[PDB]
Amino acid sequence: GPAVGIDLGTTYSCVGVFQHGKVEIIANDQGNRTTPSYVAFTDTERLIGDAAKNQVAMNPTNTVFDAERLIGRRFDDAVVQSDMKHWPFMVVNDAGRPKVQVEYKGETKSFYPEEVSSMVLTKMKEIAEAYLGKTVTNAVVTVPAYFNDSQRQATKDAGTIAGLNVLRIINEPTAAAIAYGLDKKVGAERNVLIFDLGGGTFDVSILTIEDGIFEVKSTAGDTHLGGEDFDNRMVNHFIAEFKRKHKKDISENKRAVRRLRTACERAKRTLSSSTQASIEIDSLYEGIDFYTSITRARFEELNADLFRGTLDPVEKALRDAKLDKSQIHDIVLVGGSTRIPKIQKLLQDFFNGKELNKSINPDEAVAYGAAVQAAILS
Ligand SMILES: Nc1ncnc2c1ncn2[C@@H]1O[C@H](COP(=O)(O)OP(=O)(O)OP(=O)(O)O)[C@@H](O)[C@H]1O
Ligand SMILES: [Cl-]
Ligand SMILES: [Cl-]
Ligand SMILES: [K+]
Ligand SMILES: [K+]
Ligand SMILES: [K+]
Ligand SMILES: [Mg+2]
Repeated sequence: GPAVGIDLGTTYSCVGVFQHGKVEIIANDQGNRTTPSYVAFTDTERLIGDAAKNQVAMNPTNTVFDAERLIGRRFDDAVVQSDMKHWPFMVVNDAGRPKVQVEYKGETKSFYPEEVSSMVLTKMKEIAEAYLGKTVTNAVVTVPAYFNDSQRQATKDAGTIAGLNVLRIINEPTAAAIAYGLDKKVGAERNVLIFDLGGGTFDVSILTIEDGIFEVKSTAGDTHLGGEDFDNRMVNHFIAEFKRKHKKDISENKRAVRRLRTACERAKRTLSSSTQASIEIDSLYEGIDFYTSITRARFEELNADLFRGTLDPVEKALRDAKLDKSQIHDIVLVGGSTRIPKIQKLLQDFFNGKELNKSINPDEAVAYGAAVQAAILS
């Protein structure tokens, strides 16, 4: 093609291409190495990625996200029914299949999850093509290891709809392991633990690898734990702060909250590299600006319980895999949230000082491995 590797995440998607013995994680039009898995519909246009997320605060009802939580599932599924209660967009039942319903150009329209995901994939495909200056057709698309046949089929379909020839659908943890060359033959079997804390989900997977063959020994985690929850803790903290300083509660102003959240998410990223971050919002509420700051220590305390809780699934995964900590040959960090220093400390401490594989940007590791595999299969 060359063939590309695409990591379709619940919050962000990433595309990479292997060329000249090296993987290139491709930046988008805005120079971002990952793209929001968002799609929006307006009176005049369909927006995807950065353009869609950049307007979610003003168009919550027609801005779709979390299609990954619906893909391949039935409308009557317990989790689907539960998730619906939290989404600002409508999810309808079409013969037992869930579809997101939105307004586009003044008319009501509905899309299957795979159609929404195909839109995101199309964006990733175009991002790769702009970089390569060539048409991209072949691709390896990844999915959470626990995905069933239906979810895998629907994901492949999303690719096909986008004009991609899906060479293979592979597990995210396996892609991560491949990124670090853990698939190479070294004689005996090796146990690898993948600690994946993304934007909306937490996945711990223990893989056993031998002769280039992967076996998913166990999986654990929380489908509703991720970076967004950390942003939430910060949002609540600042709503309280604004209330103290201005005797005004911004909680019911959906837009103000979303704008504060965006500022929090950015502040959070800064706290992974610096011990303090500044938040400066204009016209947050009733023309009142919100200029303040937060320390790394403060950020850690606001999320202490959530951070510490990530170790429970690690213990469970080990137990289910019938392995002691000492039997894990490698620990691979995946997901943007694993860039948080406190998370790395907790995991490393749990593993008695064992070093973590974190040289590859965690939020790019899956796409990196998928790109390598795509090359191999091409
Ligand atoms: N430097 C950073 N420090 C802390 N968090 C970060 C950093 N960079 C990105 N993140 C967070 O990582 C999350 C995105 O991670 P990633 O791109 O792995 O998500 P994803 O694959 O869509 O998630 P999931 O697999 O849970 O669906 C967001 O919550 C983002 O705020
Ligand atoms: Cl773009
Ligand atoms: Cl600690
Ligand atoms: K992703
Ligand atoms: K994840
Ligand atoms: K997941
Ligand atoms: Mg992910």
